[PDB]
Amino acid sequence: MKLERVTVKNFRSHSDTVVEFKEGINLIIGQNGSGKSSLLDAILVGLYWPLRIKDIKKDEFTKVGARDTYIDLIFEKDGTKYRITRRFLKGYSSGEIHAMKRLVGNEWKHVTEPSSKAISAFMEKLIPYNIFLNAIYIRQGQIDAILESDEAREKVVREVLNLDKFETAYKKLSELKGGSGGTEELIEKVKKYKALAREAALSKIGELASEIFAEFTEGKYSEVVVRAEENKVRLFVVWEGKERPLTFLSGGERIALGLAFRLAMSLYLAGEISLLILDEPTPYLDEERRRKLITIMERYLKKIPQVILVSHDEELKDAADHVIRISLENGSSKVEVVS
Amino acid sequence: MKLERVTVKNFRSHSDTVVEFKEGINLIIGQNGSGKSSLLDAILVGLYWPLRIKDIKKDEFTKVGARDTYIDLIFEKDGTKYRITRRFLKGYSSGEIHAMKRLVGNEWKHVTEPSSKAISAFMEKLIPYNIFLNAIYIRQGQIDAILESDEAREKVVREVLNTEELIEKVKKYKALAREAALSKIGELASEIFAEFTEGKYSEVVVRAEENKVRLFVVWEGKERPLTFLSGGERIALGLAFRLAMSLYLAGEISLLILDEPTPYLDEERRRKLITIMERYLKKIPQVILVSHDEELKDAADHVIRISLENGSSKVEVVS
Ligand SMILES: Nc1ncnc2c1ncn2[C@@H]1O[C@H](COP(=O)(O)OP(=O)(O)NP(=O)(O)O)[C@@H](O)[C@H]1O
Ligand SMILES: Nc1ncnc2c1ncn2[C@@H]1O[C@H](COP(=O)(O)OP(=O)(O)NP(=O)(O)O)[C@@H](O)[C@H]1O
Ligand SMILES: [Mg+2]
Ligand SMILES: [Mg+2]
Repeated sequence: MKLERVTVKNFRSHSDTVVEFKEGINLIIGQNGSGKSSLLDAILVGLYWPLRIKDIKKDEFTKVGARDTYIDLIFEKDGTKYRITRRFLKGYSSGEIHAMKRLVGNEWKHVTEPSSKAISAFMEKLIPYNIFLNAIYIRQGQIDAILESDEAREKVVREVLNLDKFETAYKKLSELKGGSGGTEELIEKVKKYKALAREAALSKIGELASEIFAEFTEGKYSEVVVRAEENKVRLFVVWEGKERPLTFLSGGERIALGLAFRLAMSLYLAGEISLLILDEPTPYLDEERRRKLITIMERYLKKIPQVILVSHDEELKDAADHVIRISLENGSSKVEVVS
Repeated sequence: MKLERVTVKNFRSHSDTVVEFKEGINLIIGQNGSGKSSLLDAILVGLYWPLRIKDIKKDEFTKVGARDTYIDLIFEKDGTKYRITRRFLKGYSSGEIHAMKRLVGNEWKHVTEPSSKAISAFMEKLIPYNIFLNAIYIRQGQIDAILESDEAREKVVREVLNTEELIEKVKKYKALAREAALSKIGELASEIFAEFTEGKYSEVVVRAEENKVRLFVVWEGKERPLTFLSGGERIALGLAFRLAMSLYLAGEISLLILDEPTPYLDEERRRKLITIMERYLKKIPQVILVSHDEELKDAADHVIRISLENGSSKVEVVS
């Protein structure tokens, strides 16, 4: 998956903004209240409306003084370039218009009926909503969300592992029944092989998270243990040779672990999904940890085909591949392409 | 309320720590993983055990390698000096000792039966737990908690604030006292938030409605909902409202403990925080501030440094 162009009119601080995204680390740099998250949430609205997210509401997100909100997103997936267009009318949801098209040669052509329902169904088939919200787009303040519960984590992990190319093949063979030694034996074989493949994926996620978290904490925590048990995915950190629960960590260490785990999932998915969007990675991190973040950008974020990073921290500029500066001018966001 | 001395043995990273708190801004500076929040949570445990907070578990907070945890707190309230002492023994219960005493004449005297239940009951009457957690000690990550719920805000405020036709006039004075209290908090919050945001938001509106306390920010002359704010702005508003509440109660409570005020703040807002420490935090008789941000040392009255050496917190008194 690759975002190419985002056009936004009258969404929060954005009156008329166009952003071209590219390969590599795209950094959006801006002060508090400049329009960074507004841009990222417009992308989320563009892709997945209707949302049932409490802090995102149409009546609220229309720019003050305007009546009409417009979002136009162009992205690539599996070789096909897609375009989704949405228009919202403030306080009057009957002028609301939605469209999703694909690029056929030189022409944009409808890929489904121009309706929220049809577009939603199509998008869900392209990239499941739960995968996007919990493994691709990490909203401001949600870095440690995947640490807080054996509910959201188990679900996203299971759904992430479900993206494996052989998953549907496994499930099918599991359905046949001849009551024969051949059928039973084969289904048992498939079930075992699938379980081992998952365990390997989870081990690989644990390996990556361990390497990143050890780098982050200068070896203070020697491993991040990721263990599937029944309907749970357990997470531990190893300190002085033994597994400890996540409450062992400090507030800053928790952010560091969240980043480690997010990155590890994105790296495991670098081929299948290939996109990470991260909004303000520095909260609670001390000076040393922010420095390590730059190192981890160089060594890990560079290994994900497309990354969109948003921050107020100027020191991250040097580690990005493309820099866009956003600022608030006359009550409207202004976007400047630096790199 | 004033904190005087906290003594901690084998609590998280603390093998053996003593900290003396004083009047004014007490800043504890330390890196990630050094022992700052551990110290503050030990104070919470010391005062209000048993707690039913998910991330604070007796079986977990005993320092690794050790068996016995000890917390000893000295504090003043309403002119009386109190000492609470707790000893925990991991895995077991009946071996534990809890005591609370007051300075009568020369020596410490039990205020109640030396038991968790009796002490809990006494502490609740002296300083209700809900007031301590919601208005006095703001835990790491909780700065904006008070921004979340009209009804939750209502409860905190409610607790922190408190012939045949004579019943009609009773409700009148009550709603008037309430509205005046809210107006003052609003005024204080507005002043602080406006300074914090360089006048981007001209006012913070704190409005009484039945069962609720509504919160709005004024932008370009109109009230907007809290969702209008950016992430960093929300932190600044949380700080403004917390400070406003502490300032309103400076004569009754007089203590504020804040853990890591700088998350999500940009460089400009972090510099502004220092100005706000100088102008407002210093109006609160005792403040305990802990942070990894060295820049904050500027406006502190007393500075303590904490660092982790060979697996244990070490406290250094700088000033
Ligand atoms: N409906 C609206 N109309 C006009 N402006 C709005 C509207 N809603 C929100 N805003 C403003 O949009 C600004 C930017 O919000 P946001 O994009 O979340 O900030 P940010 O760049 O992500 N900064 P931060 O997270 O604090 O570092 C806010 O400061 C609001 O003042
Ligand atoms: N039972 C324990 N025994 C020994 N060490 C522990 C124990 N529990 C937690 N720790 C350690 O205590 C350290 C300090 O935690 P904490 O006091 O929360 O950090 P902090 O100083 O507040 N830093 P931060 O919030 O990240 O800026 C942690 O980093 C853990 O390694
Ligand atoms: Mg933001
Ligand atoms: Mg802390």
